[PDB]
Amino acid sequence: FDMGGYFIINGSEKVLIAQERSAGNIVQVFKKAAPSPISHVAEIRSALEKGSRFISTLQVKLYGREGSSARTIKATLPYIKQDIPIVIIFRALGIIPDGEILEHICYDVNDWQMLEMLKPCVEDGFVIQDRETALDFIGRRGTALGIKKEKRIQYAKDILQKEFLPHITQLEGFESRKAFFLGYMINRLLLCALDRKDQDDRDHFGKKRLDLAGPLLAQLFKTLFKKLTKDIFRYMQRTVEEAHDFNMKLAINAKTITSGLKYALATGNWGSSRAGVSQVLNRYTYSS
Amino acid sequence: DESAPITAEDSWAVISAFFREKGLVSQQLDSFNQFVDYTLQDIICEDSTLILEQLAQISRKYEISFGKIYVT
Amino acid sequence: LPHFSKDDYSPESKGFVENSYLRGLTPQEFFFHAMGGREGLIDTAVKTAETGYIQR
Amino acid sequence: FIKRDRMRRNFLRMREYNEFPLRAIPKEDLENMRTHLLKFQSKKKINPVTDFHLPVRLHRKRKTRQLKVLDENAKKLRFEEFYPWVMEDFYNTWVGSYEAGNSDSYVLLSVEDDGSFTMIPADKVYKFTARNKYATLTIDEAEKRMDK
Amino acid sequence: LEPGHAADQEQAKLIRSAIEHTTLKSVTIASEIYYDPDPRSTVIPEDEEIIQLHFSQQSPWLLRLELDRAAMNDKDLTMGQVGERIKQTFKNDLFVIWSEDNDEKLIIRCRVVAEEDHMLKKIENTMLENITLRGVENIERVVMMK
Amino acid sequence: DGPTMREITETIAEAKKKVLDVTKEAQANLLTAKHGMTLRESFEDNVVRFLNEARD
Amino acid sequence: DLDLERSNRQVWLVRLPMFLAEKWRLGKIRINKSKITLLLNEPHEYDLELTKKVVENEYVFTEQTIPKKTAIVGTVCHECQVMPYHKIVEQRRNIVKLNNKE
Amino acid sequence: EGLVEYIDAEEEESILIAMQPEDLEPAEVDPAKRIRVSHHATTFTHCEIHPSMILGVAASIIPFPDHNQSPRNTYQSAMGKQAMGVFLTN
Amino acid sequence: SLMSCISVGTDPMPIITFLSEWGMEPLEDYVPHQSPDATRVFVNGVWHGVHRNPARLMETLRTLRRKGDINPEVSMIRDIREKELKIFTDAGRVYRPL
Amino acid sequence: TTFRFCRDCNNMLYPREDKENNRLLFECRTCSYVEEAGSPLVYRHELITNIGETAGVVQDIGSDPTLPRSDRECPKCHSRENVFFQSQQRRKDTSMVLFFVCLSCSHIFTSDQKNK
Ligand SMILES: [Zn+2]
Ligand SMILES: [Zn+2]
Repeated sequence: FDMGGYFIINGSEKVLIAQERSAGNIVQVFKKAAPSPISHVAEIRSALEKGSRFISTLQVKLYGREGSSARTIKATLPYIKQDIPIVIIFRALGIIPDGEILEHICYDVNDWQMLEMLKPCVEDGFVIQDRETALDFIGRRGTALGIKKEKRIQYAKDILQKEFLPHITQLEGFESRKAFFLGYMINRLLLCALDRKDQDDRDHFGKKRLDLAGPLLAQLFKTLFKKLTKDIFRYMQRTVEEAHDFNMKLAINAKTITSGLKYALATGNWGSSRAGVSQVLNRYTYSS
Repeated sequence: DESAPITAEDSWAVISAFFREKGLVSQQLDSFNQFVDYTLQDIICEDSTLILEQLAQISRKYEISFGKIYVT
Repeated sequence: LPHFSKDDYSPESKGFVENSYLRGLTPQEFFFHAMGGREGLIDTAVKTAETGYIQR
Repeated sequence: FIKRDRMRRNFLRMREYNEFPLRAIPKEDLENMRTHLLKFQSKKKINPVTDFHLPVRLHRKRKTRQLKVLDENAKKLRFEEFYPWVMEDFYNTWVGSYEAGNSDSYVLLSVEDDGSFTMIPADKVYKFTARNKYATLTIDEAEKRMDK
Repeated sequence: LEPGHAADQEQAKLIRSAIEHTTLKSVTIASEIYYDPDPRSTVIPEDEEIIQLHFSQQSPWLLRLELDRAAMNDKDLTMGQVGERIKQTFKNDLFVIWSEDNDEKLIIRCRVVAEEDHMLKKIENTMLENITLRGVENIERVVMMK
Repeated sequence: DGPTMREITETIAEAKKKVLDVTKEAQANLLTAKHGMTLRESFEDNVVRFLNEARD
Repeated sequence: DLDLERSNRQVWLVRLPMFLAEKWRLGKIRINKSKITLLLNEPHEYDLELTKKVVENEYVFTEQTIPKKTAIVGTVCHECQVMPYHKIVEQRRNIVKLNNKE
Repeated sequence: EGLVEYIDAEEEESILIAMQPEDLEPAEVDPAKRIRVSHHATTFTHCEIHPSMILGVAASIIPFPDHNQSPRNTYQSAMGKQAMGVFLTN
Repeated sequence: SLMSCISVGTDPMPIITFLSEWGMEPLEDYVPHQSPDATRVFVNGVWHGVHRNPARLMETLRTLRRKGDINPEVSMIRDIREKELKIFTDAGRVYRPL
Repeated sequence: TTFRFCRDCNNMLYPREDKENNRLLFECRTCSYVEEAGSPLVYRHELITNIGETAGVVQDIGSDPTLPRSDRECPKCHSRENVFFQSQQRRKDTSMVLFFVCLSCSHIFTSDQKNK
């Protein structure tokens, strides 16, 4: 009758309680009932399926309250300080004309309201009309470690090809696809601003993801493996730099993985980030 | 006949055929087994290659990479 | 619930429990009754947690 | 109204056309030239190269022992060729960019004088954009003009 | 209320109509801007009737708007007293016309002494938000209770 | 008793007919809400009032 | 020294299925006057759809600041797409969904 | 053989589930039984295996929880995790 | 609940490969003026392209989903009003048999 | 409100007043493309919005199993097989007037007896 499904550390039956977190790679929109100039926020936590565990999150903000005019749209970018308008980003993605921008954002020519609310963004997008001036604009706005302009325009382009939207892919040439997806997010933001769709619910259980031993030990074993590789390479550089003999017993250590897995599955912490994950098994009865 | 509609009580049988297959605590066993099967090879293979760059004055290099992991 | 139709404003589908505790309750009513019970417990817990601070 | 637990005894007691051939061009011409595609982004329907006038020109514009990261092949060869080409006269400008995704499966059926066709596998595909129609810009002048 | 004017609904309707905040945007169905260069003559064939009556150097750009008659009823208003309010708001820089209550379509038109459109659009915001037709500030939804 | 159970069934049934009638009049846009609330608020107040009246 | 050879040549672009495309990495097209097919060598016949009738602003060039030898081929004449014993191809398409790892 | 399918909370938004099979699927009373709904809906795509499965492990020990109020089911579900018994034989 | 389980995650590559064989137009070739009534296809939130026939395609994916080819843990939704078709094959989702 | 775009430039056409002939025009400030005006209208705000209530109507709306079924006949084809749903415009002051969608001619006829 022993159901199993637990671990044994130091003679103690430890159980990894299922954790709960939110999902990613889904466009979300929310309202702001505060006196902040932002009325609606279009958040989207982008991350790859396996590896690195990305935390970068894109945000498309809509400025200007209801009733007042000149309601522009500005979306933030990672590693870039101030926010950048959506149309300027469209110029940095290779799309120069504005009719194509309105063709990517709004997919219905009959609707005049969304296109009407696009006007101020088409004005600021009239101020900056070139793709090269847009790449130099994002190069001059955020990340000032490039110093040289010739390396900050190509560096900004590499940001738009790699860090910008980590999902889908990170190769060069996928700017058209990301332009269509960006216009889709703007279509969801403005479409939520026209009171045609309610605020995105976060209590929907389908948008929630649980984590058992699989994901937890994936993060843990991932970080521990990275530390192991880094330490092994440290021993390599010490060996070639100090000019001595090499040994396989001093390069690859086992107490990093043993102490990491044994310590994480032994204590409540999973490294305070996370606590209370591992609990002693309650043997009061069978239903307990 | 064999093509007759089922009843309410009959459904219980189905539930039995469920718990005989899964068990009351099958999610932890399936997730952990999938972790041991695929997650180990994925983590080992996703970032196994590390190289040391050696300089001399002729350039030199060294490399260490991890392959198929083995569990006991 | 995914067991009724869309745009249904009938009282039975909106939370009315026409059955009694003597003859049992239907699932779509026992679920709402569970929601009301959990809401009662949470409300009592918050009222006590604030009642202590007010008392101090 | 009771749980039926005697199911073991119950179950134990109950149980006109025109045909034209295709040919593959010898691989010598494929080793000599690489076939790329052209796509314009100026909305104007016509825009032939004859109306592009002449001369048409398409040209591409101390530390101790340490650590390196790594990288692969095809991605490196595509990364080193980061100079896009341009076609001009001596004025109209067209600057193309890579498409990448439209590689996959693309076969060319070049029609010769006869009814037969010559099939050539497409190497890459590029999107040409008509550049410098209005002729204006500014850089710092626009950075100071956008601060009003 | 006062003991002398108790158990009276009309008096309470006057008090409610004297304190409940009302704005020009409340009564506004929609607004639209027109290019009409000649100050007196109007291209619009309908409004010609208004042109015939309310008339008997200025901006070529026209600002026009339409009100809900039901809003003119629920919140008791007069096209006249409204035009009075705007005239005593912007004073003489903005010429004003307003349609009659008899008109089945409530119309209001206004003009001024770069492009004129942007100026008009500013004035639109001022009209909708910054004009209070009647009632003191921060009073809403006055409920009669016995 | 039996007759009391039938009187309860008819009591609830009459309230169900009332909620169906107010529901049809609300779907036909023939009911104007009072001052201070909207159509949905007045409709929910009428339905909840009828259901609580039948339960009482 | 870029020179346009002709551009008068008319080329048709084709989006082929993966097995036949990787096989091409000869047949006889039968033009039926608005429906055209393809009789490969033993083997299948393939109807090719007129994907895009008008296909302007699209051309084809070849290659033999760093200027290189550039030659112009011909204009794109029609956008096309090859459409497809089909049960064996359907079974192979169901069979490709069986990839596993050790 | 295509006779049973898993459904999460996302797909549940686009399906119509029936409670009892032989009570809501076919098309058409003692006063001791409870009053149920009707079968006016036709586009039933899925059907519930059994409603009693919506409860957890602790609530499953409760006898006739329908006739009992919810907070008592919660209190009993909390007391079921500390009663004396026999957990294993070893 | 007694019959609730947690998904484990599969591979979205065979599905994406299988969609393009029935005429799924890639995203970079999309024109809203030439195909306004095209249904967008979403795989784990990634917009790979659209399709001008979601009925037969959805019927095919459902019939192949019930036969056991596709892992039953994958949950596919077709929002009509939103004109979308979400495909979820990620680990962490809680499902139940019906 | 329903503005046009420039040729080649494809930029929006800002309104330009013609003081010589005293008539409205549409310009592009990037280039020298100015076309005439076919209407004096330029801007329309439209405060009280009533559109969007019947949003999201598709040709395949009759195959939705989640949607209900009614027996009321169509005023056009007289078909008692139809699918009804309320307004799609989500707002507090949105009325609950039903929208009937016939499953034969695809006509959208409402149930409002006051205003039709
Ligand atoms: Zn222009
Ligand atoms: Zn009809």
